[PDB]
Formats: sequence, C-alpha cells, structure tokens
Amino acid sequence: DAALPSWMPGADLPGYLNGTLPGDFGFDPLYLGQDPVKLKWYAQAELMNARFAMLAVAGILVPELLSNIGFSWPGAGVAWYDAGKFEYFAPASSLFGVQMLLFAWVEIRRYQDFVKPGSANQDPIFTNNKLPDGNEPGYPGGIFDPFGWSKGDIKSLKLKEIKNGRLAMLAFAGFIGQAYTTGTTPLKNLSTHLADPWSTTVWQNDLARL
Amino acid sequence: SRPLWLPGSTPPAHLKGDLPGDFGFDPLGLGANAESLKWFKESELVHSRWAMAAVAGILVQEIVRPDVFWYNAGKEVESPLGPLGLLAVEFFLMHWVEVRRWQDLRKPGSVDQDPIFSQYKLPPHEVGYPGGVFAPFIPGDLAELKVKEIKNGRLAMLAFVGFVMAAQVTGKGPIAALQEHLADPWGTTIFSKAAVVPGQAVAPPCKIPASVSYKGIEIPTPCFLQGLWP
Amino acid sequence: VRPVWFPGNPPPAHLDGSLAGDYGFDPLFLGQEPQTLKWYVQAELVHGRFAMLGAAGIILTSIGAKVGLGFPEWYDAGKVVVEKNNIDFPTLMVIQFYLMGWAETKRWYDFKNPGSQADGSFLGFTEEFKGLENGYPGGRFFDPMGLSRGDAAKYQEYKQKEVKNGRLAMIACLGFAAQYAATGKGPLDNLADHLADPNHVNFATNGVSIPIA
Amino acid sequence: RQSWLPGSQIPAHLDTPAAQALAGNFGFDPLGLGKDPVALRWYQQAELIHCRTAMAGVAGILIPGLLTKAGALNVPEWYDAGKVAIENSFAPWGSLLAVQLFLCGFVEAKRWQDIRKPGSQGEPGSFLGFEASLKGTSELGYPGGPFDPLGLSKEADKWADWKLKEVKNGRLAMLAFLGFVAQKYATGAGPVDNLAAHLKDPWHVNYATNGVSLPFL
Amino acid sequence: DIAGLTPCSESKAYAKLEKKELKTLEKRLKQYEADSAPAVALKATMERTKARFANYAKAGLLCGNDGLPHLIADPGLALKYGHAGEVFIPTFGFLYVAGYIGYVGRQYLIAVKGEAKPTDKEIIIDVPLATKLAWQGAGWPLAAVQELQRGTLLEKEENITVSPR
Amino acid sequence: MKDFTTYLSTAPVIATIWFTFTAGLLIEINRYFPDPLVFSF
Ligand code: CLA
Ligand code: CLA
Ligand code: CLA
Ligand code: CLA
Ligand code: CLA
Ligand SMILES: CC(/C=C/C=C(C)/C=C/[C@@]12O[C@]1(C)C[C@@H](O)CC2(C)C)=C\C=C\C=C(C)\C=C\C=C(C)\C=C\[C@@]12O[C@]1(C)C[C@@H](O)CC2(C)C
Repeated sequence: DAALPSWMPGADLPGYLNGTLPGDFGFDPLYLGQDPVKLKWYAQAELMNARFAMLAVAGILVPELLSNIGFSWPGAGVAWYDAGKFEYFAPASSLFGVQMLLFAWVEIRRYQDFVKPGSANQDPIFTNNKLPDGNEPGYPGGIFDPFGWSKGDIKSLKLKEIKNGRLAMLAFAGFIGQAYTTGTTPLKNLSTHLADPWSTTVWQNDLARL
Repeated sequence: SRPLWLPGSTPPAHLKGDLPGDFGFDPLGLGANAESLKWFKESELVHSRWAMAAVAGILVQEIVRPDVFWYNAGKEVESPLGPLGLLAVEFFLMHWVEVRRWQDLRKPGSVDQDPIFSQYKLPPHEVGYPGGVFAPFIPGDLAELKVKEIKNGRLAMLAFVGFVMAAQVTGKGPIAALQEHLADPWGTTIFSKAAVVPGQAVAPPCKIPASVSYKGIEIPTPCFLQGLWP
Repeated sequence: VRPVWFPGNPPPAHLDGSLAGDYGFDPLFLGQEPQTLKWYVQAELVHGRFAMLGAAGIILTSIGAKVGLGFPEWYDAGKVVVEKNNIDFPTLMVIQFYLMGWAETKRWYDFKNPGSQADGSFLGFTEEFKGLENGYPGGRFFDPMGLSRGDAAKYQEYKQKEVKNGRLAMIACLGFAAQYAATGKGPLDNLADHLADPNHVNFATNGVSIPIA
Repeated sequence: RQSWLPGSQIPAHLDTPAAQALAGNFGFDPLGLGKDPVALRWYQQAELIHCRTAMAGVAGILIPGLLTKAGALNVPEWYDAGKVAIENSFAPWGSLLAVQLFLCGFVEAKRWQDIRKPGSQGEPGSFLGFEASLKGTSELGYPGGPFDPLGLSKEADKWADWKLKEVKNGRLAMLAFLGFVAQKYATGAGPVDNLAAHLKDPWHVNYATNGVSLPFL
Repeated sequence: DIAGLTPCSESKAYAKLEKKELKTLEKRLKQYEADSAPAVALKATMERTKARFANYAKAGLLCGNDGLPHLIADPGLALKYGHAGEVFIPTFGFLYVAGYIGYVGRQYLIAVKGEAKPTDKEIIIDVPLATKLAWQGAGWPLAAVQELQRGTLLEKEENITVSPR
Repeated sequence: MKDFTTYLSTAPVIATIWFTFTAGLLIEINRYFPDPLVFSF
C-alpha cells in the first residue's frame, strides 16, 4: 500500500485496492473485491447503486421538503412508501412494462460498454452521433456530460461522486429502516429528532417500541 | 540497587527497573512476556488515570454536594439530556478516543496526526504518554513525573476500591466513612464489623439495596462479592 | 531422586519425570503406550480443569447459600435455573453440545494433527489455535496474559500447580458427590456440621459410609 | 486446502488432480464412496443433477412461499400444491406422470448416453441438425450450448467460481429440501411458517422442543 | 379383505384374546396388595399388553378367525392395501444390515490379505481397521454396485476346482 | 499394555464384546419400543 487515505489510520490495508478506483480508502474487511474480476464488477455495481440511490434520496426528500414547505402537487403529502398505491394516468402495470423495456435497452447498452469498452459509443440510427472515444465503463461522457465537465477536475469529481453516492446509499438504507421501524416519513423523523434529540435516539425509540 | 516492594527480595528477571514505578513487583509473572507487558503498562496507566480522576471526583463531589451519595449519584442527577442521550454521546466519544488510543497501542507510529486539521499532530512519543497537545506545561523532569503519576495512580486505584468496599459495607462516602472511623477508631474497622471463626461467620450486611428503580426499570445493584465478605 | 506416590517403589519407565504432576502412579500401566499417554494427559488436564471450575462454582454457590444469599445448592441449581428463568432444558443442552462439540472437535483434531487448526480455516485465526504443547494450547486466546511465554520455570511451576489443583478438585468433586449421596445436604453444610462437632460428625457417623456401625 | 474437517486426513482419492478439479472438493468422503474414479465421475454427475433439481425445487417452494406470506401470491404449501394443482388441471396425475416420464426419460437417456461416452450425442444425423449443439463441453455435467444462453461459461476467469457457486448453493438446497421434509413431518406447518415460529421464540421453538426429534429430551 | 382376513380392529376374536390375556394378568394381580412389587410388575405388564394390542390394531394388521395378526409377504398386495411395513419394508431394512455385515467382513478380509500373516489378523482382530470399515460400510449398496460394475467383486477362474472340473 | 489390548482384540474377546453390544442394543430397543411386530412408526 501507500500513504493514501484509509478507513482506519494505521490499519494494514489489503493492497489490491491501490487508489485506481474512486473512493479507495481500503475498506474491504470481508475481502469481497479480492479477485480483480469481482472488483471490476463491484466498481460498476457501486457506481450504479450509488447513482440510483442519490436520485432516490433526492426524489424522497425534495418532495417531502416541497410538501412541508407548502407547495402544491397532486402527489404532495403522499409518502415515498405510499406512492405506488397512488393513482396516475396509467396503472403501475404499464409503467413497469415500459420501464423494463426502456431499461432493458439502456442497461444492455451499458453492459455492452462494460463487456467491450468502446462499443456502445454510437447510435443505432444517427451514426453522426457518437460518444467520445477513450471513456471508461461507468463514465460514458459526451451527451452524458453536456455541461462541459471532465476536462480537468475528474479525480476530484469521481471521489465526490462516490462519496455522495455512498452517503445516499446509506440514506436510503436509513429510509427503509426508519419507515419500517418508525412507520413515518424520513424528514418527519428528522423533525422529531430535532424536537428533543435526547429522548428520540434509535436506542430510545426501539426500547420504547418493544 | 533500586527501591523494591520487598527491601530484601530479588526482582524478576523481566523487571529491570527501566519502567516508571518498576519496584520489582510481579510475583505471578504476568508481565514476563514482552508483548503482554506493553498492554499491561498501558492498562496500568489508564486505570491509574481513570481512578485518580474518579477518586478526586468522588471526594470533590462529597465536599461540594454532601447531599448525594456517590454510589447513588447515577440515579439522582436527573439531567435534561435523559439517560440514553448521554449514554449515546458517551458511547460514541469514548469509542472514538479509545479506538484512537488502541490504534496507538498496536501500531505506535500510526496515530499522531489530526484527522481534520492536518497541520497539527503529536510529536513522536512513547505509548501511554501521548504528549503534544495533551501535555502543556510539564513541570520538571519527565521521568520523576511519570513515577509520581503511576504512584499516585496505584494509590488512587486502591482508593477507589476502598471507596467501593467502604460504601457497600458502611453505605457512606469516603470522607463520611473517614469521619466515622475518626469518631470510633477501634469499632469502625472492618475487623470490628466482621469476623469468621471455625464455627461461625459474621459478615457486614450491605447498606446498598439489591435493586433501584431509575425510571421504570429495576437496575440490579448487587454487593460486589458478598458471601466472600468476612 | 524424585518424589513417588509410594516411597521406595521405583517409578515405571514410561513415567519419566517430564509431565506435570509425575509421581510414578500407574499401577495398572494404563499409560504405558506413549500416544495413549498423551491422550490420557490431555484427558487428565481437561478433567482437572472442568473439576476446578466445578469445585470453585460449588464452593462459591455453597458459600452464598450458607450466608443467606439467593443461591440453591449444587444439586438443585439446574432445576432452579431452568425454572426461575423459563429455559427449555433440551434447547440449553443442544446449544451446549453444539458449542462444546465445536470446541472439543477442534481439540480432538489438534491432538490427531497438532499442525492443524492453525491454517486460518476457522475465521482466519492461525496462531491462536496452533497449540504449544499437548494439553497446553496457549496463544493469545487460551493464554491471553502470556504466562506460558516469558519465564519458563514459572511455566513449569504453573503446570505443576495446575495438574495438582486439578487432581485435588477432582477428588473434591467426587467428595461433593459422595457427601450428597451420604449426608443429603450441601458441601459447606457438611463442613459446618464437621466444624461444630469434629468428633461424632464425620463419615464414620452417617451409617452410610461404614455399615458396621 | 479448504477441508471440511481442518485436521482430518483427506482421502487420497479426493486429493488427486482428477478430483481437485471437481467443484466443491472439501475432502468429504468419510464412507469412501468415490474411491473408484469412475464411481466418482458418476457420483459427481449425480451430485450436479441432484443439486440443480433441488435448487429449482427449493426455489419453487420457498420463493412462492415467501411471496404468499407477503401477499404477492396464494400458492398453497408445497405438501398441498399437488392436490390443489391437480384439482384445477386438465389431466389426471397419472397421465401427467406418464407424459412427464416419457419427456424426462428421453432427455435423461440422452444425458445418460453422453455420460457413457462424452460428446456422443453430436453424432451427425441423430437429431435434425440440433445434435450439433448436443456435444456438451470438455467438462461432463456442464453441457453448455443451448443450455447456456447468456454465455457465462465462455470466460475461463469466472468458471471455477461459477462451478463452486452452483455446487454450494445446490448442496445447501438439497439440505433445504431434506429440511422441508423433516420439518413437515415434525411440525405440520410450512417452511416459512417454521422460520417465523423460530424467529418469534427461538429458545423454545426448535427441533429440541418438538416431540419428534429428541424423544429422550 | 385380502385373503378372507379381517382387520384386527374389526375382529372380535382379537378383542377376545386381549380381554383373555388381561383376565389372566388380573387374576394374577388379585393375589397381591395394592402397590406391591408384583402388583407394579403386573400393572406394567397389563399396560404393555393393552398398548401392544392397540398398536397392532392401529398398524392396519389383518387378523384371521383366531384373532391373530397375519402378515402379507407379497409386494403388490402389501403395497396396494398398506401392509408394506409387515414384510416388505423390513425386507430391505434387513438386507441393508446384512449386506453391511457381509461387506464389512469382506473389506476386512481383503485388507488383511496383504499382511505377512493374514491368519493372525483374523484370530486377533485389527480393531482400528475393523472399526474404520464398520463405519464406512454404511454405503455398502453403492460401493457393492460400483464394485460389481468394475468386474472386481468377482474373482475370475483362479478359484480352485476338483479334477472333474 | 500393548499385549493386554492385543488379547482383548482376540476373536473370542472381540466376539463377546460385540455380541454383548448387539444384544444390549436389541434389548434396549425392545425395552423402549416393546413388541415391534411391524414397521409402522
Ligand atoms: C438447509 C438448512 C436449514 C435451515 C436454515 C433450517 C432452519 C430451521 N429448521 Mg430445519 N432441517 C434441516 C435444514 C435446515 N433447517 C435439515 C437438513 C433437517 C433434517 C435433519 C432439518 C430438520 C428440522 C426439524 C426436525 C426441525 C427443523 C426446524 C428448523 C427451525 C429451527 C432450527 C432447529 O430446530 O434446528 C434445525 C435442526 C437441525 C437438525 C439442524 C440441521 C441444519 C443443517 C445441518 C444445515 C444448516 C447448518 C448451517 C451450517 C448453518 C445455517 C445455514 C443457514 C444460514 C442457511 C429453522 C427455521 C424446527 C422447526 O420447524 O422449528 C420451528 C424443527 O422442528 N429442522
Ligand atoms: C429368523 C427368524 C426370526 C424372525 C424373522 C424374527 C423376527 C422378530 N422377532 Mg423373533 N425370535 C426368533 C427368530 C426370529 N424372530 C428366535 C429364534 C427367537 C428365540 C431366541 C425369537 C424370540 C423373540 C422374542 C422373545 C421376541 C422376538 C421379537 C421379534 C421381532 C423383533 C422386532 C425388533 O426387535 O425390532 C427392532 C427394530 C429395528 C429397526 C432394529 C434393526 C437393527 C438396526 C438397529 C437398524 C439399523 C439402524 C441404523 C442404520 C444403525 C446406525 C448405526 C448404529 C450403531 C447407531 C420380529 C418380528 C420381539 C417381538 O416383539 O416380536 C413381535 C420379541 O419380543 N423374537
Ligand atoms: C445516512 C445516514 C443517516 C442519517 C443522517 C440518519 C439520521 C437519523 N436516523 Mg437513521 N438510519 C440509517 C442512516 C441514517 N440515519 C441507516 C443506514 C439505518 C439502518 C440501520 C437507520 C435506521 C434508523 C432507525 C431505526 C432510527 C433512525 C433514526 C434516526 C434519527 C435519530 C438518530 C438516531 O436515533 O440514531 C440512528 C443512527 C443510526 C442508525 C446509525 C447510522 C449511522 C450512519 C450509517 C452513518 C452516519 C454518517 C456520519 C458518520 C454521521 C452523520 C454525518 C452527516 C449526515 C451530518 C436521525 C434523523 C431514529 C429516528 O427515527 O429518530 C426519530 C430511529 O428510530 N435511523
Ligand atoms: C490452579 C489452577 C490453574 C493453574 C495454576 C493453571 C496454570 C496454567 N494454565 Mg490452566 N486452567 C485452569 C486452571 C489453572 N491453570 C482451569 C480451571 C481452566 C479451565 C478454564 C484452565 C484452562 C487452561 C487452558 C485452556 C490453557 C491453560 C494454560 C495454563 C498455563 C498458562 C496460564 C497460567 O500461568 O495460569 C496461571 C494460573 C493462575 C495464576 C491461577 C489464577 C487464579 C484464579 C483467577 C482464581 C480464581 C478463580 C475464579 C473463582 C473462577 C474463574 C472462572 C474462569 C471461567 C475465569 C499454566 C500452566 C494455557 C497454557 O498451557 O498455555 C500454553 C492454556 O492454553 N489452562
Ligand atoms: C478433597 C478432599 C476432601 C475434603 C477436604 C473432605 C472433607 C470432608 N468430608 Mg468428604 N469426601 C471426599 C473428599 C474430601 N472430603 C471424597 C473423595 C469422598 C469419597 C470417598 C468423600 C466422602 C465423604 C463422605 C461420605 C462424608 C464426607 C465428610 C466430610 C467431612 C468430614 C470428614 C469425613 O467424614 O471424612 C471423609 C474423608 C475422606 C473421605 C478422605 C478425604 C479424601 C481422600 C484423602 C482421597 C484419597 C484419594 C487417593 C489419593 C487415591 C484414590 C485411589 C486409591 C484407592 C488407589 C469433611 C467436611 C462427611 C460429612 O459430610 O461430614 C459431616 C461424610 O459423611 N466425605
Ligand atoms: C433433488 C432434491 C429435491 C428436489 C425437489 C423437488 C423436485 C421439489 C419439487 C416440489 O416441491 C416443489 C418444487 C413443488 C411441490 O408442490 C411439488 C414438489 C414436486 C414436491 C433433493 C435432493 C436431496 C438430497 C440430499 C439431501 C442428499 C444428501 C446427501 C448427503 C448428506 C450425503 C452425504 C454423504 O454422501 C456424502 C456426500 C459423502 C459420504 O462419504 C458421506 C455421506 C454422509 C454418506
């Protein structure tokens, strides 16, 4: 290893994590990323779960935030764990069908990029359009990077991405756990913790609940 | 050569006198292993420091607030931060600092650096004696002060054990029991409260109840090793 | 030369003065074969350690029941424990046998293969389970203080003390059993009855031990 | 070495190059059943078929069981589903079993003759061109081709661990079916309901506290 | 209703035999006091008798005109009418154990054939070897089938024969 | 006691021990499961 950051200062890190991935702090106490093929898979899995969890915590909080602020949606005040029972123009059936067809397309595209990097950088129809060569799996760029980032700043930005994404994955785990234990919305849990933080610890609530 | 716990004895071969408080006392040979001796040195230091802080704390609590029994002071504070909020803060803060101390114990060159403000760190020190920001105004030589620390700390360890066993037998605090002994020197010893002979055993009953409420539960409050009490 | 159980009698050739507590006591020549002697050495040590724990526990709980604390006697504590706490005795027994089977199979297959149990198969623990000597596992888990390490003469003295207190505790547990079967009361009740009248209160005055009178 | 008993003497027939290539070789052969290499090959095939069949069946037991404990389905218990499915069916269970035995005997006889001679069903002219895709692969029990749509066997990097995952999940699922059977015979409830009853009171609801497993206790 | 045999739960001679045995036992019991050692013994015997009759009638056994359970040896009649536990199941239960014994002894013989004095390993048993083989003979059917298919169960014409073949 | 355990491994002693074991197993099976005319459990 080296003088890189570490999840535990002084700990003898495993070594196969040597900074080349974003957010490398040596945390692999179960040695799940020991084999480089499993590590190449888990890097992309981390990126994907991370980005989807970031989107999810955004779409759970900022609706909750906009509703507690007092804006008007048809879908305001409906909990994130109750938005499926909500009625829309289509039943959830057709929504899952369309979702899975479209995601089959784009996820098989992403998987073709992962299997053979540099392959899915081209449109079916408009071949004038393409993604810039030299990209990595998980970081397509081009039309996925339209606002003009990735020129410099890229290691800083990848570290930022994976840090916010780990935080968001933990936040979604917390949404699930808090909605299963407290049975309420997450920002209302924040409000009940900020009301009196000393009588609303998880220890306190879980002891009172049994 | 050096003063020993027994002025005529020979210290064990593994106690050469280098350490502070090294008076040749290891009749069981617990510190014979060189790796166990480091851990026991650190445990002696932190036990000494905890016990010194705790003995001073009980004494000063008894002086300032004689209204409260130090043995009962856990269930009599009624702070607005509740029991579990305090317990959580203490758990996490003590976990941080003790894991940091533990990481210095295992790999000593590991943790001298601040994990926030990188410009501040501790100088290369000895394990058990951090220094740096922990030690401003060291008054005099460091070796004699380490000896003083460990001696006052052994005394304070015995003093806290004495607080406990004189608060379970007498039910009174340290200075209250001291005044109880000064008001009756020949009748308030443990020899004058207790005696076992081949045919009967008189033990002092505990003045501590076996259980206390503390907010809707019943905390078991047992005497330390009653039964083995004389 | 060396103290023998029967002074004057030469010790048997297979009991060299090397094992802890070697007094040349093998009239039935049960440990004449070396591998059988290693097996019996570990058996003696396990028996004696379990018996030391048992004598200590019986003595402590008898002290507690004698001074008036909330303690049953050793012959009544199982029922009291499984009935005070609503503990299913089958569940407790099978948990005990699961855990003790893990531990004792590790024992067995370190006896059969001393080099074993230190490959890192259990949980990555290699050196905590390699074993120092036969019957003396050692390491950071079984010898956390390192008392086998460091001073060797102290280690031999401790081996002697261990085996001797173990034999004494085995005799003591046999005595607890026989004293319950004879007097029908606790060990320290027996001791207090003996200290009350040392004469007229002993095994010769139960009618059980000596049936002549 | 990755043994089942770290201190055991592993049988010499499971330490051979021909046996250490087999998936999930932890030296477990206390009865010496695979001391014959031909018997070891045949029993490796039997282990693979049992493990895949048990994986499929135990999934079909506990996945729909978990989904009917969660309301997503209303599948009856696995010890009741045959009667329920045959009372809603187009056929008696006899004709069903006959069609099933014919269709299964065909493919299992093909698998049999491939075990007898590896790569023999690719004899040209046997099927209608499909025999080309029935030669199997270099490894027996891992046929590939039409049985491998996603092409996950064409790596030679994840292949050993794919094997290991298969055989380990399959041994686990075989144990799981044996447990379904024993738990039905000892409790009279479903496997997921057994899990629930154990998770609501583990220290008084287990095999030590039913009247069947330990009559002495 | 297999061979004119009535179930023992419906036969009256079966109940007659039960009450006859119990009458014998209680006529012996009348001689002793309430809880004697003989009284305890005879009450236990009566309980064993009632339990035995209940457990034979519960097992679907067929009885004759004498009220005695008759076993069905035929597979096909035992499996059609639920009498497989009489002769059919214990058949394979026995054959497993008998092949166990034979296979274990065979393996012991074959293993001691290699030693310099194979005869003294038969009057003085190699107990560790014998126990190893006794434990690993639980899979005797599979091992026997696989030894049959290799042609190594049988000896060829190296066995000895008399002069007229 | 290598010779004593060689004696105990003799055909008559081993036969006695093994048949005491088998007979005791059958006797205990017939005590705890009395009168087993048929396989019904
Ligand atoms: C495949 C794994 C598996 C799992 C997860 C379970 C789980 C369970 N079983 Mg089942 N069981 C299994 C296999 C399994 N069993 C097998 C193979 C048998 C036949 C011997 C049984 C026979 C059986 C009976 C007769 C009963 C249970 C019962 C139970 C429940 C309580 C546990 C108990 O009493 O001890 C389980 C009993 C055993 C003899 C242990 C067998 C376990 C085997 C060796 C595999 C698992 C070991 C593995 C190393 C650790 C767990 C793996 C897990 C993380 C996947 C629990 C839900 C009880 C129940 O219904 O309570 C509500 C009950 O009465 N089980
Ligand atoms: C060859 C003729 C023959 C046959 C077929 C039988 C058959 C029987 N006799 Mg009769 N008997 C015979 C000759 C015969 N006997 C003779 C010659 C005598 C005079 C000495 C007697 C005297 C006699 C009496 C006095 C009694 C019997 C009884 C029985 C029954 C025994 C049931 C039993 O023990 O369950 C045993 C059940 C088992 C399952 C045991 C099988 C063996 C092992 C344990 C199975 C293996 C399990 C497992 C794999 C082991 C793992 C390893 C292990 C080391 C842990 C059975 C109907 C008894 C009875 O009730 O009859 C109705 C009875 O009371 N017999
Ligand atoms: C993203 C991190 C995150 C954050 C900020 C919170 C915040 C909160 N949680 Mg949630 N929670 C989380 C993750 C998180 N949780 C996860 C992953 C789980 C699953 C185990 C839970 C399960 C859970 C339950 C069951 C309950 C809460 C509750 C609470 C509230 C009181 C805190 C408490 O009692 O201790 C909860 C603390 C934990 C469970 C420890 C998780 C710590 C995470 C993993 C790392 C924290 C990051 C960093 C070190 C510190 C924060 C930095 C930054 C966010 C400022 C508070 C609003 C309680 C509530 O509703 O209050 C009213 C409550 O009952 N949480
Ligand atoms: C008189 C008792 C006695 C003595 C002298 C020893 C001595 C020894 N043991 Mg043994 N041992 C004993 C009892 C004893 N043991 C018992 C009862 C157990 C079962 C728990 C063991 C289990 C055991 C294992 C598994 C191992 C040893 C090892 C050792 C060696 C190194 C440790 C040492 O120096 O111990 C010195 C002992 C003392 C100074 C005695 C301390 C006095 C105690 C604390 C009195 C109070 C007892 C209390 C009432 C009940 C305690 C409960 C318990 C669960 C903690 C040394 C030869 C290790 C070894 O050989 O390393 C190579 C090793 O691996 N022993
Ligand atoms: C650990 C040693 C020990 C100690 C300190 C005591 C102490 C006591 N016992 Mg107990 N006892 C012991 C061992 C011990 N016993 C053993 C091993 C047995 C079984 C034989 C008994 C059986 C027993 C009974 C039945 C009774 C007592 C009683 C008593 C009390 C009065 C003494 C008496 O009656 O003589 C008993 C003294 C002995 C039996 C001798 C002590 C043990 C010897 C020295 C062991 C020698 C073993 C030897 C070295 C090797 C054996 C093998 C060899 C034959 C080849 C007293 C409190 C009585 C009581 O309750 O008092 C009211 C009573 O009724 N004891
Ligand atoms: C195939 C299998 C299970 C298949 C299950 C299926 C099809 C289930 C089907 C259904 O449920 C569904 C789906 C839906 C239901 O409505 C209908 C049915 C039809 C009921 C289990 C095998 C299960 C097989 C098992 C449990 C085998 C266990 C073998 C062991 C333990 C062997 C051990 C040893 O042999 C070794 C390894 C080495 C030796 O040296 C030592 C010993 C010890 C002898």
